[PDB]
Amino acid sequence: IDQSLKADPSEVQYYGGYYLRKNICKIGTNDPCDRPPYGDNDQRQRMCINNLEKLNVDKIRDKHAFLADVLLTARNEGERIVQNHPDTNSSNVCNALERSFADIADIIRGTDLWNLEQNLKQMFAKIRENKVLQDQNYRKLREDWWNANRQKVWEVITCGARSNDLLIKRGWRTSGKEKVPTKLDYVPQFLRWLTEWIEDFYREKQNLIDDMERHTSYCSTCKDKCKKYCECVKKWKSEWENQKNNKNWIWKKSSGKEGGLQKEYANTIGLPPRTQSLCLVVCLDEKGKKTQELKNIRTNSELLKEWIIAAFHEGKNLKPSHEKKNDDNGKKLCKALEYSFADYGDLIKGTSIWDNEYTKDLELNLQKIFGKLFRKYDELRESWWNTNKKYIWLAMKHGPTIDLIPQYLRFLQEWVEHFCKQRQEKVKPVIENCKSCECKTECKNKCEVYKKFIEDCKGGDGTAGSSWVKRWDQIYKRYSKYIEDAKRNRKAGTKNCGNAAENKCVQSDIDSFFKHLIDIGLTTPSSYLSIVLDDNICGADKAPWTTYTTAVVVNVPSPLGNTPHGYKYACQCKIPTNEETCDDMNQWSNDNYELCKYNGVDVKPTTVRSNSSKLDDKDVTFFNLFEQWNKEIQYQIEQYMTNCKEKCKCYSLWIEKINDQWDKQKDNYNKFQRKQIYDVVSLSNFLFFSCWEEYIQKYFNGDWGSDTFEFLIKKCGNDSGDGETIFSEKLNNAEKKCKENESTCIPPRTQNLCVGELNAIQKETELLYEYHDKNGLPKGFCHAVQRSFIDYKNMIYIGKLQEDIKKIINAWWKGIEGEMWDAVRCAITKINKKQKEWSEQFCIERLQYEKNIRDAGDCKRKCEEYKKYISEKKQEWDKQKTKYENKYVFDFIFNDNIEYKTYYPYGSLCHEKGNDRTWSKKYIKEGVYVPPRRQQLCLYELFPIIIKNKNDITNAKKELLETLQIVAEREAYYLWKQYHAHNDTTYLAHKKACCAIRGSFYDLEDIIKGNDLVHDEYTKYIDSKLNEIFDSSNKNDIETKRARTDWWENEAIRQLVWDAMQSGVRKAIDEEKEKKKPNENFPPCMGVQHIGIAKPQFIRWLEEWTNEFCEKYTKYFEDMKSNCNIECKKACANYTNWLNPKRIEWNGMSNYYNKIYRKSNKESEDGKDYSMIMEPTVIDYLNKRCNGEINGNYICCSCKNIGENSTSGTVKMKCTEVYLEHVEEQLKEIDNAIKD
Repeated sequence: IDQSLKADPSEVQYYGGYYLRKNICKIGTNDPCDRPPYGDNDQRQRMCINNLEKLNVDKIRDKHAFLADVLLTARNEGERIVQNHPDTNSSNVCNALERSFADIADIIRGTDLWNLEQNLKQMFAKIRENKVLQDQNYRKLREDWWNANRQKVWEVITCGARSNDLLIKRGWRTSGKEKVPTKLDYVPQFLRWLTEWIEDFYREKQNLIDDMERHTSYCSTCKDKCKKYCECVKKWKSEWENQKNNKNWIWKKSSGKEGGLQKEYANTIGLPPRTQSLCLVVCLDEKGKKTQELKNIRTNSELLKEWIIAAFHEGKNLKPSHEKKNDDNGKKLCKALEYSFADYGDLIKGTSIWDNEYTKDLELNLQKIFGKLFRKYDELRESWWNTNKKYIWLAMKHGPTIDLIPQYLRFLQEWVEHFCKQRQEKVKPVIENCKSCECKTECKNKCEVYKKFIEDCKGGDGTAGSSWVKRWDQIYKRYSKYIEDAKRNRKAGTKNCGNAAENKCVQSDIDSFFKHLIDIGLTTPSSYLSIVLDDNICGADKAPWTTYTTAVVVNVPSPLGNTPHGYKYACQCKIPTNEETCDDMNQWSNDNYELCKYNGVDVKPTTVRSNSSKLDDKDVTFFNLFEQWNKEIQYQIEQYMTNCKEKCKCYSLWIEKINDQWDKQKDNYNKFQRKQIYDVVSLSNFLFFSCWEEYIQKYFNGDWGSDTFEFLIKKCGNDSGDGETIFSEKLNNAEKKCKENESTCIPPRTQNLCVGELNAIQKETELLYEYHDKNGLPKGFCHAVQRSFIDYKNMIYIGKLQEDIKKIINAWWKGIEGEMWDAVRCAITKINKKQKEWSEQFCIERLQYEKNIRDAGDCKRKCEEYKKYISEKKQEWDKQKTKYENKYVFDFIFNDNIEYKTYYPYGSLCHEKGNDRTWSKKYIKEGVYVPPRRQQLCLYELFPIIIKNKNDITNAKKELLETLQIVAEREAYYLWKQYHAHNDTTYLAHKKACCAIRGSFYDLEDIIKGNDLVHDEYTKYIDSKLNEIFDSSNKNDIETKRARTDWWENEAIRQLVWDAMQSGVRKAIDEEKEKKKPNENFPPCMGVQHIGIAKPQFIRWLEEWTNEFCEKYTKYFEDMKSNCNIECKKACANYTNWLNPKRIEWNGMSNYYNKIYRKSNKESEDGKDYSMIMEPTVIDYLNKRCNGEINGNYICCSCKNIGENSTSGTVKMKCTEVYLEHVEEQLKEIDNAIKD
């Protein structure tokens, strides 16, 4: 069967993967194919076949690897024949490529006339081992296998060729004047060699007659030389032979005679009618006798004359008859002339994206003309335009301008200008005839006509068949593809001129231009249009292109909206109530349940109904919804307790919404308790547990004293069941928050104070100023008197005075404190007339110690004293950090690891990656959660390196790189030592290990690239110092971030760090002898050195979140299914207590995605580009990513259920009864067995 011969190298996971799918353009036998110009051996048989020459058939995975090897030996010859075939006529480069393809056919099928054949024979023999002898050395097997994979190898040999070709898929002209267009390989190879030879020798004869023109000596030496070889090649005959109409926007592909787009640009941008109606050289009918415009042209002057006269006729065709009285006519005619000039320029240059009946013909004609004119020199055509664009432009303006812009962008600008012309024409009635503040009868239809124009499925009178919205999607798709191609490329940086768009200084190609657009921050078409488009072209309404608008919700830019920006609430003149304004937040909504349903997830009918403890379908659904509601709202209140009048108004409406939602839920739970207990706990005992389990779900992870048990009493319950007042108190606090906002080890000095009696506290502030004095104040004077205030107010060997003052005797103390503040201010004035703290002291002392160390010659003395000082202060900090981190619930300087004391006595060091960490949003600089892998990155050894390089940059690019290598190696080693453990002796273990190591490497790269989203106290200081390392104190955007990116990308470092990662995992593999496991080789998922670009951190964290969520969901679901008495209560409680935080994280990251889904540097709140993200909803994004199997390089997540994350986050029946039994048990525990 044919399907038993067709192969796809994208199938083979790895070689000796998911990269040869749609990206075969750049692709067992480890030997590279190397062996070059065309026609050089005339003094064709020798070709790039070296890869197959050393074919090691032993290490081969079916025929797919063989096809990959053939694809490699075809690509490495196509890319080596495209750039080494001198003809200046792509119709012959095409021929060379097709003849190489035909020679690959012959090599594979064994028909090659001239060690290769043995390897191919054995390969086909082992393929036959895989339909056994149903398709001699397997001649017919070879023929059938070729005829099965004939198309793939052709589209791989034709890749990399210039987007403008003549007979190759990248520009197959029909020449009538998805398949292989040549079908040449079926010709016998002797005939193909004879044709190749005659083409070569006669193109060389043409080159000879050009260089040696017919019109002083040796006027026929080369002619007789060529004739001598023409007689000497007689063996081809008697020797070797015997041995054997107002146009509309097309938007569609070029279907033969009709106009439209060229392929790879079809349905990407529409052709303006002017673009299609452009007068051209061929369309230039001058006189009835066509001879003048026919025949051919001789010199550059004739070509320039044709282009000048065509431009003049275009300008004549581009001016209106009466110009409508020349009032409107003005800048519009000049703009149209500019676009025509640009189109002329890009079609002379040959980088046009539109096609036509005559465009393909004239482009080949221009290639031929430019070849025959500039014989003694692609770049010639662009230079000729850049030199001769002045004359044609001035001819155009008689019927230059900066037009070094990609034709895609100009087409986008013209299409959007037309769209805004129509928009303004149909928005103006709304602006004047209607009004925001005829009240309901005129504005209604004046906005409904606008809606009919906008949501028109036929795309009004601009786009030809799809809605403006759908066509804008095709715009964003193509623009983001351009941006991605510009990002991946490396040879596209600005040219040496010895940011304003420059001609040559700023690099000069499409890729160079898009790299410049990335540099200035325009990575999305909306921002680019907000730049190029002039102000007020879409209406008297200020609807920006960067601000977007909304059973399907479409999120599209403001101009492509159903209603004008601002009139969205005056379309029907609806009440401008603060309610709909506050939407610019919550997500919820008598023997009935007033169910507060999450928008989308409604009531879920339980199907598995068995013997129940009076728990009905509706009761279980309500309990599920209540648990979700009081896990989400109880968190939103604390997350929202932390133009402002509008914010407080919206916030008051928000707290009212939560108040009446809770009022609904109170009655709902009362009904639930009644219907449960009449024939169970209450809100007082549920919300209590719902808080307590937090401490059990965060630091205890599953179930089973002094500074935490009291914290739990003060957090919720107050030693009893008071769930009602736990939540009401925080409701009141949140309610008053914005109203109040709008209303707007002991230190030594504690030893001695102003208690001389045992100027009351006034002599202390004088002696303290005297001590600190040895803006009219020394450094940190206010802090000392502040702590003196704290000590004095806490007061009202030391115990005697507090006891005596207590025997003397708190609003009186408050009055004293106020009078004391007044007296201290008076004391400050009197002094002017005559004219934690331990951390601060330790930091200033350590800075002094660093100065002392750098001031050195007896360096061991000061370093030893520094080390013993740290050792002495360790006891003080041991009792210091806990009391301000355990009571409330830097690290390297007092890291207690032994290996720290071994390697690093200067206050690697990595260790096993504990799996106890969870997802938290801390140190981000909103709504993004840090994965534990990022939280556990090693940066310990980067800290002393940074400290040592104070006021030193010589070692900044030298020592820090070595530290980067060391830390990356240790990170990879420890990740592998913990992820291979996850599944001992399993393939998927090392796959997930590779995924995590790649993620860690990407996060390490982004610590040194742009702004690491996470500002962890290690990376915070690291970036705070290495933005000054690469700084000259000029700027903070181009001086620092661009230089840092150039350091990471172009320096003798990305590859070094990845090689450190590989070396770490190799060390892990070699140290797996105690695991008694095969340490033969390292998994080839780390084999790849170049691993691809890094997508933005939020997207990678989204992928990691999806992977972890789906793996833990499968684990917990299987646990709870296998167990469904203590065996199943644990599974159910674990599932719910893991699902609710994941639902909150899902909602937060979904909101963040919704506000960054297609934004950019100029649009998103952070200066990070998210243009490559292209899906409307996070579910839609993960549906096409987290579906297949993990490969370890590109895919980092696999999931069983993909399109119901929103429903899975809220929901299977008996789980409620076991959860209530668990609640009652944990209650009889925490309320009686721990009470005190």
